[PDB]
Amino acid sequence: SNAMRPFQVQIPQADIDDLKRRLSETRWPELVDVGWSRGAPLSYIKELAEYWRDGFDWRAAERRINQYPQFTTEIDGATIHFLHVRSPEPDATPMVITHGWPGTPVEFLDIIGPLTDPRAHGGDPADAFHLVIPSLPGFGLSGPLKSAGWELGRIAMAWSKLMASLGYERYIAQGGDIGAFTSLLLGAIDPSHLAGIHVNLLQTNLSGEPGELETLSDADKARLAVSERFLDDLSGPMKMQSTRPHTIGYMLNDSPVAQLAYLLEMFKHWAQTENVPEDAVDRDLMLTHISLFWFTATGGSAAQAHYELKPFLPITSLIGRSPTLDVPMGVAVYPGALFQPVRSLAERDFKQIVHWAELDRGGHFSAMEEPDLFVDDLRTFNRTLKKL
Amino acid sequence: SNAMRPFQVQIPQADIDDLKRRLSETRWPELVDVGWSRGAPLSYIKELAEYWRDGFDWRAAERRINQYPQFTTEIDGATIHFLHVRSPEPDATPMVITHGWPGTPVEFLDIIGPLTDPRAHGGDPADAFHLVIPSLPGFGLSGPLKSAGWELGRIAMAWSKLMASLGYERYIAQGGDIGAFTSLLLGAIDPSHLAGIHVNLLQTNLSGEPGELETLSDADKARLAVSERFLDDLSGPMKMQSTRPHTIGYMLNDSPVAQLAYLLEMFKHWAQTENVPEDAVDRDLMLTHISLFWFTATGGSAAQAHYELKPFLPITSLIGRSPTLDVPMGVAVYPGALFQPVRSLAERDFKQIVHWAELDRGGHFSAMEEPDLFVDDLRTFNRTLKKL
Repeated sequence: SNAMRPFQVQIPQADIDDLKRRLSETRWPELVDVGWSRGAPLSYIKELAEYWRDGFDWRAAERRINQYPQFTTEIDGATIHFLHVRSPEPDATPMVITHGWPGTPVEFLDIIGPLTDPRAHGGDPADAFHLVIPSLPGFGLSGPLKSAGWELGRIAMAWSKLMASLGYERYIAQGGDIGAFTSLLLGAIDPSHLAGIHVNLLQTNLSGEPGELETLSDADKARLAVSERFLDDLSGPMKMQSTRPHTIGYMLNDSPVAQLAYLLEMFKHWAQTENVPEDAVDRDLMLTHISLFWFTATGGSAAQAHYELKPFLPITSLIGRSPTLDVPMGVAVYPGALFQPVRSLAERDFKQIVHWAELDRGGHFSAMEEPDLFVDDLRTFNRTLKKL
Repeated sequence: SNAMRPFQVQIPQADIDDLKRRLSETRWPELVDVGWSRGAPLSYIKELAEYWRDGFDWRAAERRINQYPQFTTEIDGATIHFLHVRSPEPDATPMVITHGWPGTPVEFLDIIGPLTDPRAHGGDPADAFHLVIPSLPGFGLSGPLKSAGWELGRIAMAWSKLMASLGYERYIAQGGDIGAFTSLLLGAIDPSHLAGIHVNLLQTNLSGEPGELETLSDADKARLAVSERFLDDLSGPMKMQSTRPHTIGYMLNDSPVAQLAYLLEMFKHWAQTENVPEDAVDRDLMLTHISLFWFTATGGSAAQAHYELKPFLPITSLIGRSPTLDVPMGVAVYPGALFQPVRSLAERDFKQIVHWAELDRGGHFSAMEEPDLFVDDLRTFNRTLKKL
C-alpha cells in the first residue's frame, strides 16, 4: 500500500491560459446543419465554447471541489485520487461510489451533502453515509497511467485494498458502468467486508440457453431491445477506445473543442435530455467535468479502459451467465439508462436482491441528473440492509 | 451540368504557417508504450511530426500534383475536383479511377505516366489510357460539402454525368472501397457507355441461403474469415463516421497531430506493411495525402461518407446477393486487402468476369503501394476487353 497524501485541485494559471488560447484559435469545421443527428451542431458547440472561454469560472468550480477532503495514494502501481467525506454521524454507513467512462467525481457533488449530513438537510440522522469517491486509474484527477493492464479485477482488487487501508470493515459498493462491474466483482473479492452492492445501471444478459427467452414477457423483451439504440448509434466511442485508445488520445489531447464535442455525445444522448444537454445537467457542472478531462490530459489514459475491459463490453457480448453473487444487492432502474434490466435475468445470477427501484426520470448519469432521486433511493437501500 | 474550370493546388502561405505553428504547439498525450497495438506509438508519431514540421516540402508536393491538368465543376450540387490526363495516343481507352475513404488522387501519381504514355515508358502504345481521377464529393480538393445526402447511387449518377460531359462514350470504371461500389453501380446506370468495370478490392457476401456455405472449399472459408480482423480491430473509424461524422470532424479539424494519428491507422494496417508505414508508401507521398485532408479541412466532410453509405458498409451487413451485373468485369486480388473475395461468390452475381488477378504483394492502397503491379494488371484487363 502507500499513504494517504492530502490533495487539492490546483490547475496552473498557465494551463488555464493555454485553454483560452486554444479555444480562441479553434479551426471550426465546415459541416452541414443536420441538428444533432451526426454530432453536436455548429451553433450549439460554438456558443458553448465561447462561454467556456469567456463566462465559465474554473476557479469557482475548483473551490467547489476543494471544499471536500481529497487524497491520493499509490496502489498496485496506479496513483488513485479520491474524495473522502466523513459524516458528522460517527456510525454512518461507509459507501464507495465509483464512476464509469466518461466519468468524474463531479457527477456526485450534489449528493454529497444529503448523503453525509442528512441531519442538516432536514433528514434522518440514522440514514447517514461516510463517502469514498475515487477517480478510476488513468481518469481525471487520478492522472494518466504510466503502465497498463488495468483490467476489471485489478480495479476491484485495488478498491478492496483502498477501503481496508481507510479502515472500513463494512461498506457498500455503489456504481454504474465501470463502477457497477467494479462493485459486482468486489462481491466476489470482499463478500465479508460488504454490507451490500448497489448498481444504478445494469446490463442483464440472456444466458444463451433453451429455457429462457420464452419465459420473458413482451415487456422484458422490449427492455432487452432498448440496447439496440446504444449499439446502433452510440457505440462508436466505445468501439474506438476498445481498439485504438491511443489514437483517441491524440484526437482529444491537442484540441479542447474536440474534447468537448466528444463528450457532448454523452451529455446529449446518454443523459436524459430533450432539447439539449443543459436540460439534464447544469452547464457549469458539465463544463467542470469536461474541463477535468482537458486539464488533467486524461482523454487517452481514460480511453484505455475499454481496451482493457473488452471482454465485459456490451459490444463484445450480450450473452452469458455471470458468476453467482450472494451479497445483498440493490438495483435502481433509471428510464434514460442505455441498458434496461430484466429482474428475472438478474435474479438468475444474484441470489439476494433485496431492493429494486424503478425511477421515473433520469438517464446514464443518474446521480448527477437526478440527485434527489438518487439520495432517496440510496437511503432506502441502506435501510433495507440494516434490517438484514 | 456546369463547366470545367481549370484548377491548381494553391495552399495559402498563411495556412502553411498555421500548420507549422500547430505542430510546434502540440500537447502530446501521456500514453504507455505498447508498440502499435493501441494506436501510433509516441516515438514514431513525434519524429514524424517533426519531419512534417521541419523537413517535408509542401510546395514541392504541390508542384508534383500541378504537373497535371485539373478542373472543378458543379454537378447535382457538389463541387467535384478531378485530374484529367490525356494520353498522347488519341485512341487510348478512357478510364475513371475513383478512390475510397480515406483516399486522395495522390494515391495514383505513380501510375499516371505509365498508364497514359506507355510509349515513353518503353511500353506498348496500344495499351494507353486517358485518365479521369476525381476526388469524391466532400473529400480533399473537392472541398467540404454544403449539403448532404451523398448516397452511393448519387455519387455514381454524378460520375456518369461527368464522363458524358467530358466526352467519353466508352470508358472503364476502376476503383476500390467507395470507388469499387461506385464503379459497380455505374454498371447499373451506364451499362452501354461502359467498356468494363475493374475493382482491386472486393467484398464477396454470402447470400444468406441453403445451397451455398457448403460448396465452399476450406480456402474460400478462410478468405471470408479474413474480414474478422478489420471487423475486430480496424473498424472503429468506420463505426464512428457511420454514426457521428461531425464529431469526427471536430476531432480532426483543430489538431494536425490528430489528423495524422487517425490516418496512420490506415497506412500501418490497411496498407501492407511490416515494421512501419514507409515500407509500403514513401513518407513524403503519405504526408502529401494527409496534408491534403488537413489543408482542405475535409476531415469532417469526408467522414460523412460512411454515414451516407451505411447500408453498404461491411459493419452493417456481410450477407446478401447484389444485383446481377453483366458488364465485363475484372478483379484484382491484393493479399493485404482487408477483404478477400471468393470468385464463385463473385460469379454468382457477376455474369461476365473476364479477368481475375491474384497479385503477390500489396494491400488496401493497391496502386499507391504497388504501382508497377497495378499498371500491368490494368493493361492486361484492357487487352482482354479489346478482344470482346
